[PDB]
Amino acid sequence: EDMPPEHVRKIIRDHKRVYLGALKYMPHAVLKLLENMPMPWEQIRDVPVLYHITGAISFVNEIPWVIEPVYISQWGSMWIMMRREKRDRFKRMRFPPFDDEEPPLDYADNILDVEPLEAIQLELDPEEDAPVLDWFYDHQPLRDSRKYVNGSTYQRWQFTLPMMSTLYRLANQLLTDLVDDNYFYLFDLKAFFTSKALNMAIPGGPK
Amino acid sequence: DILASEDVEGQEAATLPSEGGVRITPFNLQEEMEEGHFDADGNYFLNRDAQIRDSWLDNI
Amino acid sequence: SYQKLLKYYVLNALKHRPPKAQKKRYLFRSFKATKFFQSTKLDWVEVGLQVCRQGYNMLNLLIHRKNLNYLHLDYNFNLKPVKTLTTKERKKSRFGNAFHLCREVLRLTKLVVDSHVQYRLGNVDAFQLADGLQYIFAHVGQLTGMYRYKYKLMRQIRMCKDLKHLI
Amino acid sequence: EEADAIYAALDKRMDERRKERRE
Repeated sequence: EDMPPEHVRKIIRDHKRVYLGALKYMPHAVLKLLENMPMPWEQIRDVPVLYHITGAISFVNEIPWVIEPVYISQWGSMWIMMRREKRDRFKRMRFPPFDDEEPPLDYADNILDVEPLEAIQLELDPEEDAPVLDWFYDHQPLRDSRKYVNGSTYQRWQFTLPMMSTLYRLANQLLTDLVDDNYFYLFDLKAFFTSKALNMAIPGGPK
Repeated sequence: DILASEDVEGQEAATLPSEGGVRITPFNLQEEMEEGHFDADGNYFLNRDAQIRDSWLDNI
Repeated sequence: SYQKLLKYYVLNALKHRPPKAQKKRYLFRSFKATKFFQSTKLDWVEVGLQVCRQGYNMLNLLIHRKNLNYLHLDYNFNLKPVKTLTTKERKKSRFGNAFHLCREVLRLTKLVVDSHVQYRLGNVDAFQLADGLQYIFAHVGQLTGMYRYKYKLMRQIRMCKDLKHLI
Repeated sequence: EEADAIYAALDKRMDERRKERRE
């Protein structure tokens, strides 16, 4: 089973055939770090970590599973909120802030007891958004509910119809108002393959 | 045919590498004979064995 | 930009082939049976700092394996010589392009992690953090010198330029 | 000596995914 964070914190803080072979998988750790970056509506995110006995390498060991209509609805909410924020309010951040000769900052002394700021959240009026009000900004929403998600592995989902109506209403910016495939006429994959094979160019299509 | 180090008539010392940020050429043809070689007519040929090609090393 | 994005989508749709059947693959399940690895639960920013300092330590070990004393790697991943080189020292400084490629990948990772470290200290707003993360993945080619090390990477930048325009 | 044997066993387990097909 697991282990408390203070041990691995001491391991990384205080620190060769067994040590040299563990550094082979470093870009794999880079990939596992970068695919689990927290969303703009989250403040913190806890992840499991595999680590060597001497602190050689650290992985994130988790696949970022989301529910797709919830994900599109959350990004549409962020889209509306960021449009509102730019029409209301701008200082872009100064890149790389930490200088070349100083080491990266210690987590245990500077972030560990400092409470974070507020995230980016929409208001979610409690009358119309009532099916989605209790779970719309969690990390993995509805994970511990047996009625919607099959279990802790968080693989399958099924919702009710007012929930789908609300998530379709909130995501109206990232979606199209199309109804039928009378659109994309001579502008779909097979017409593009035909223009590829005949070496001609559709107006608006690729070359 | 190839030119030796005796057919140069007046090589000198290699005192300072740089001053003021400007690199100083060491006035001798030692490093050019290390990198390539000369013919009898004074043309220069360069060796071309740089397999790894080390894209940071070429322009430091 | 529309025509180029649609061109890359047509190429990905045309070159699609089903993957080969195989035995199912699990790396960390093999790592867990090894007693040399342990498991814990941490915060994302803490492990994001541990990953970049471990990458700095790995590149520093790869520098000091070949007994090199005249090179210096910054904490923000910049490699500079301390003096003017000689003939043999340039022959002893012949690393592959994979070294500088992993160096620039760790540089990109340290930019992405420290953008969050600056946020959780209360310095910038999340409204400004969302701009800052958007500038990095759009301007990898301007913030890093990673385009010099792989030329096919020129495909990856312009697509991120094209999505820069539309949005 | 044991640690290199452990990493070689893990590498042989990684190569076991395609062992009868590749050779």
